Amino acid sequence: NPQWLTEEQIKKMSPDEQGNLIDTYAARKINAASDLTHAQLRGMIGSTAASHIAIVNHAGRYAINNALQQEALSQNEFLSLTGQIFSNQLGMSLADVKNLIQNQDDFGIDTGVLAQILKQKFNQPVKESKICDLPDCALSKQQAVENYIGKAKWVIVANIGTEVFDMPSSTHAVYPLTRGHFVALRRDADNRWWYLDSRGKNPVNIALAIIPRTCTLIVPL
Amino acid sequence: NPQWLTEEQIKKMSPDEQGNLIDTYAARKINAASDLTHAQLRGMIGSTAASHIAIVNAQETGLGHAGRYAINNALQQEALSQNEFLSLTGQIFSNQLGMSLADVKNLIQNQDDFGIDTGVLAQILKQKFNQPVKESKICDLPDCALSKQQAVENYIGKAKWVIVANIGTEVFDMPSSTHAVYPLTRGHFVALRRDADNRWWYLDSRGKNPVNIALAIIPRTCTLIVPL
Amino acid sequence: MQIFVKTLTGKTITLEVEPSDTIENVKAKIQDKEGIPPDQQRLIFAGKQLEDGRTLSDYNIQKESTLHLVLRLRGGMQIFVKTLTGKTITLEVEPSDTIENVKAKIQDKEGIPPDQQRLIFAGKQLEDGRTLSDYNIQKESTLHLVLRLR
Repeated sequence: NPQWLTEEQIKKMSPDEQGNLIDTYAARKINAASDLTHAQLRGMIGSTAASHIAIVNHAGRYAINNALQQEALSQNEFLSLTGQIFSNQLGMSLADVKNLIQNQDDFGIDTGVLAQILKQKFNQPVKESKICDLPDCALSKQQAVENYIGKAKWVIVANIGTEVFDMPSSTHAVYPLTRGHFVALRRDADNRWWYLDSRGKNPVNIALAIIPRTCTLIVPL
Repeated sequence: NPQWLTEEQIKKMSPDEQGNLIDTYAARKINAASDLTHAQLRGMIGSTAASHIAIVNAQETGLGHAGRYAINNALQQEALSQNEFLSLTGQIFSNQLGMSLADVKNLIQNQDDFGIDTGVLAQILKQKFNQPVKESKICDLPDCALSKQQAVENYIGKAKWVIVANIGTEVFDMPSSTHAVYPLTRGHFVALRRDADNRWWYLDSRGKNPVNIALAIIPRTCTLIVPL
Repeated sequence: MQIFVKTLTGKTITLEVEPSDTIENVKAKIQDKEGIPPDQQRLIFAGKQLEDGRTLSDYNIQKESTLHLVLRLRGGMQIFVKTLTGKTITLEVEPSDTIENVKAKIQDKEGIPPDQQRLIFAGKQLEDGRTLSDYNIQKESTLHLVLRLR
């Protein structure tokens, strides 16, 4: 059905129509690609000009730095603050905390950890919600996400779920939103949002409605 | 041994064949689930377009008020508020069981010891809603042995709801249209509501969603309350 | 000595008892006859609720006395799950639930896949194939949820 959709047709669609394409066809199969090609997704890109916004370049720490557009949080800081949280709040023997953290094959992907680091270190409280749980998301995904974000200049997106989503890329390859992955978006002076994936090469300008509706949105207050 | 029964095989069974699986295998062990898996039980689910039917009352933390939730779920409205429910229960204990007003007060405020039965529910439905009811265990219905589905349909007749009480020691695994199993626990009330397509929807206040099942899926030892 | 036990539905049964029988043994006789467990029974005599450790003679119950039975249907058990965002989740469970089914219940409420959940209680990570009872998790216990990926 979507195989006959052209890049030009998609470029002419509204944000909500483009988001319906993401939420319906952008998920990969188990051993096959999604139902949207690189060129079709390229139709969801707004401006193709070069921004003052950059990918700063463990996905959670990269998302914080990209959201703030600086090397705010080193990796050693991220790991030590995580340890403080785990031992104080989980009642673990601190030795067990050590087993959970250093198990490199079992690294953490927890939005509560990010929120506590953001408040403790940057005195930046946040709120979060899955996009699909936002009020009147069904009337318009773009409007509900805009209303939730308000005047904030950055957001962080987390894919807590079982699906892998292909997403627009401003370069040659597709950099999908993988399971448990964190990314960031940064707002510029013209009210355009730029998607910052630490595994990609360049920022890409997309409508807020392109974010998959099951993802969790983290927003500074 | 049911371990080799597939979801597809179970879906191809008739209502009575599926109900025989419930009455033979759905009871949980003391410290383990029943002999039917979530995927096997999913084979008993009919429609999943549950949009005209709702769980009006979910179970609140700490409160043995399932008798009230079952009434509201059966009638699909906030028919009985919490204070109306507690006040009418208190009247029954004082007027019919001769309990003093001080002891009625302790019965109402003692949340951990509170609980009522099908006789209390029948009295509430008659006094407040002028709705008389009848009740019977499914296994006591006549000719239940010739067909459980037909016996339950015949008893229910034209009614659009039934209330089910699981009196006994057993916990029954039941079909669920979501990721987890929501069993019918011991000493509990649930309801079922009939829609305009003649489909029945199982409503547990301790569950997540309505689920469309055959009447023959209700465990046969449960007591059925039916409006006249 | 015969006594009678009457419900609000009108059903009446007869029991053979001694004045020395405990309320507890009377409930067990009712269970033997009717299948109703003691925790689902409330017995009333002369407007008073009877307690398990006393005897029929403590309440002056005599031959041909009538006791009132009102069943107590309040099944169900609840536990709490706390996340690192400060959110507390309430779950409907059975003592026999596996940790696996508890993670499915969290998925139904929050959308979090089970393979991304780690549950902790009494400072320890819980394994999927053990039950709440195995871990001595009682009603209104609190577990901690932490999210991790393969």
